[PDB]
Amino acid sequence: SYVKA
Repeated sequence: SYVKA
């Protein structure tokens, strides 16, 4: 869901 990169 979140763009953790």
